[PDB]
Amino acid sequence: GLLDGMKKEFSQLEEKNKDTIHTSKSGGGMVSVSFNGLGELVDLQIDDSLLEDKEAMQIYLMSALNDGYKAVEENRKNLAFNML
Amino acid sequence: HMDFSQLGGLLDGMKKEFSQLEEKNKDTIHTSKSGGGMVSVSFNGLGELVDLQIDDSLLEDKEAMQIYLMSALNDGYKAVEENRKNLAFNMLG
Amino acid sequence: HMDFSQLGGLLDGMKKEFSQLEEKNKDTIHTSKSGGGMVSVSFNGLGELVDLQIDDSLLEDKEAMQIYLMSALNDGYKAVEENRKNLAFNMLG
Amino acid sequence: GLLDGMKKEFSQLEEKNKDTIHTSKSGGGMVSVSFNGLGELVDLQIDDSLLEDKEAMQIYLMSALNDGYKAVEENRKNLAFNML
Repeated sequence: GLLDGMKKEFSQLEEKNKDTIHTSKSGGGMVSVSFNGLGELVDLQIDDSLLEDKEAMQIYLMSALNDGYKAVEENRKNLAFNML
Repeated sequence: HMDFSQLGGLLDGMKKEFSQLEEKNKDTIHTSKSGGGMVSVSFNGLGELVDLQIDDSLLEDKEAMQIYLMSALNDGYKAVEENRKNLAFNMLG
Repeated sequence: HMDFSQLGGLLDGMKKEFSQLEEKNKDTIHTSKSGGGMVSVSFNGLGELVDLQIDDSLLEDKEAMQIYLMSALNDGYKAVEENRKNLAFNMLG
Repeated sequence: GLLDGMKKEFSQLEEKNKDTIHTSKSGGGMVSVSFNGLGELVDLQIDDSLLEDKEAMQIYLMSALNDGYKAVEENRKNLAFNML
């Protein structure tokens, strides 16, 4: 009943989640990514300057993406911790 | 509608609540008497026996003393376990 | 039919299982490709991005590069989150 | 479903519990108490010698009773830990 009732409440935190957008940057702002509350990647932008250095570009891309996903996950976990 | 991260968060939250409740239980005293008050037992809310007092008069009748000890102790154990069942259902509720 | 001590034991057991599963998840690699294989992304089972490889040809067309990155990344995120939902339901099951 | 299914299984560990008896001793065996698997106190025995020293008697009684209850509780918790 507990877990099922919580499952029912997690669905309420969906129409909220789906609209909420969080942006993470890296490489001095040369990479920007945005995730919605559902964890969907809804924006990705790379400064042309980074095309000159693929290896750095890939590192900054991973940094920004992991920060954004970390935020989605922390939100999932923290809302669950509080609910019960 | 739940993913593994949410489940881990719920488990952590439940364990936090559980520990907070156990500390409160440990601080709660329940006293049971028998033998016209000649036996008194006290338990904490974990079910640990924390005090036990027997009237000197009962030292003259060990048979009665044992019966009254068992009566008070069982009343106390039943009471604490009923509280502990209630708390499990109510925490989940 | 459950008392507070049993609930605490269950919570502890579930947290042990949860941690064991998370360690296994962290060791599992999922790879998604897009752009005819010109983009490859790898996630672990926690959803951390652990590798990212882009063909040098895409450096000539950032518009395409971004589209193919987003496609592969979203495919990977969806896959890991589906696994993580499944695991929550199945652990409980 | 999990908690409810476990609740259903805890009831199976009742007809087993109710019959199983565990004995705890203290005061060099001058106190003996027995609990069943349900946590009911089903036996208590005090050596006549202890009637000569009520304070020691009460201490040994508490020692034996707490050891026996500890055993009941550890059993409850350990069977729950393993089940899920």
